[PDB]
Amino acid sequence: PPSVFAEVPQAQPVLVFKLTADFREDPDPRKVNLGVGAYRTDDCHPWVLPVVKKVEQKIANDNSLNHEYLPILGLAEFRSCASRLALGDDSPALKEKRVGGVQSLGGAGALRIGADFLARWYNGTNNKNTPVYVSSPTWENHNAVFSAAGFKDIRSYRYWDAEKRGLDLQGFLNDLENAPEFSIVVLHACAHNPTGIDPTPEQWKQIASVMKHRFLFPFFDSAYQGFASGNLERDAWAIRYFVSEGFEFFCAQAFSKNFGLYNERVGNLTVVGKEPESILQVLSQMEKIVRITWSNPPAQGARIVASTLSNPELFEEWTGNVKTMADRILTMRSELRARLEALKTPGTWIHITDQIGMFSFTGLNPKQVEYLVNEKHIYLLPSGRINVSGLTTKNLDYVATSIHEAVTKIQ
Repeated sequence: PPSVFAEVPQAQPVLVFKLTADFREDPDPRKVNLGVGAYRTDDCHPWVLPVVKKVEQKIANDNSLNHEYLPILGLAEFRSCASRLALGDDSPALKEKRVGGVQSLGGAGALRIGADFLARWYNGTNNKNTPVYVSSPTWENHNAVFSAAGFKDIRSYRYWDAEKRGLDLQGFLNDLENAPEFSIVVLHACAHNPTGIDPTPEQWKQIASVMKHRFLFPFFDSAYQGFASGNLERDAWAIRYFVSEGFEFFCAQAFSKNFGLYNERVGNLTVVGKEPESILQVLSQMEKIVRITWSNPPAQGARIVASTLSNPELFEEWTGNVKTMADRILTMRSELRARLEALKTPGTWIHITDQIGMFSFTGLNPKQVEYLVNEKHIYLLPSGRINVSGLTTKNLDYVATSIHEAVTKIQ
């Protein structure tokens, strides 16, 4: 008889994977991959943070450690350190013991645990109808996680304006003013994915004001703290502002980019509440959620991050390491913009340097992108998104020339 697997179709490849596979295959020597999902150096190589290598040696040599189960909520030192990183050591919320943390399987895991919690205990009990607002566009995992958690009404807020190449603040605010009271708003804390443009601190004040007045629930996604600007405070400004304004909120934290721990899946869900007592109840339910789903947590990534952030000296060394990545990206943005302007490229290019983080919406249209991929062998997404760390001292001129040709030959 036939295999019970005989009619299983070949799954369609996924564009982020296929783009890199196409790059790999390409025999053209000019090829550039601007579609890598991780930081690369000026020589196109992965980068292990020096402080991570040092900490891994310490862990391996620590004979006190065992491999027994962590608490269900995770390694206590990791959770406490991760929360301290977002909020700041002198946060009123930390002083007043109205913070919790839950270790998660990366930032996506933290978003899932939070979503599952909201679907059970927020805005009523077992209320899957609370609207969830995500940016337009956004990281696909925002929509997917909340869908998977059972939320039935996932909505967009206006965010990217392709004409202006920048933030539609008025549309964003308008969409928040029309949000039903108690709707959940998923906010990118800094380094907006996929566009790279963030609200400025004054714009964050306006967003906060509308959220406050309509009792909207902030759910921050903080995937790039420190990695975006090289300055941890700055990168957490909106988060810390929301605390100071009296918000209760969740904040999903990821440590893949800012520790380079892509293959360790280290995340934390920070919870900020009005009062200490109900935080303990919240964590009692998040224990059940973790157990009932996932069940973890794996230790090694968490141990790396805890051992680093808990140690003032390693923490400083790490901030240096992270800043070196951030600074290389910032430099590449500046260099690309300067080269495009020197070529008299049509359009404005301030967006290249107004944006922050590893990803940039270059503002190219899909046909312009198609010219880059197919004629110039520069691999990026049809939205115009590039990984800015794919830019090197060696390829900048080729990329800038190629963009110039795209904008002047196409459309």
